[PDB]
Amino acid sequence: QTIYEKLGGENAMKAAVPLFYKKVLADERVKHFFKNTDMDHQTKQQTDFLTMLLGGPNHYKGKNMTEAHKGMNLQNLHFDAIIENLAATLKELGVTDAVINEAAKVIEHTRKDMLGK
Ligand code: HEM
Repeated sequence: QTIYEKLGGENAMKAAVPLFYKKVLADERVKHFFKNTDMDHQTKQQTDFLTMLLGGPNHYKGKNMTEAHKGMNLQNLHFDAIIENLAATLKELGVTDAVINEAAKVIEHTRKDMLGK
């Protein structure tokens, strides 16, 4: 049983990523980072990336987390905002606190790869 299956699999991930961007794009701490970003592309990469990270099929062909955020000099508060919006998304979609916490614990290992790059 992977975290991806516990979340609801493909149809749940396809609903979660756009809801997560609706929340990120309303969040003052982070929305502006995406001003010049093709959000269709980004939704597809982030769907593939979280699907792979959370134990679903691995079709992620994008950049690593350092290259993805290179030049942005991201700060801790920006990563906390992302995790908070993803947790709020999964909660709103009906995922239990225990599964959200498992997912956040995997994603949290990426923090050192993207901050201050
Ligand atoms: C720390 C706060 C973060 C901010 C502000 C942020 C912002 C961004 C932005 C603006 C881009 C696209 C740059 C462009 O248009 O080329 C991007 C790329 C990406 N980000 Fe983040 N990100 C953050 C954290 C995360 C986290 C926690 C993850 C996954 C755990 C993630 C996964 C990705 C992925 C998969 C890409 C696509 C890379 C590709 O296109 O090859 N980011 N990020």
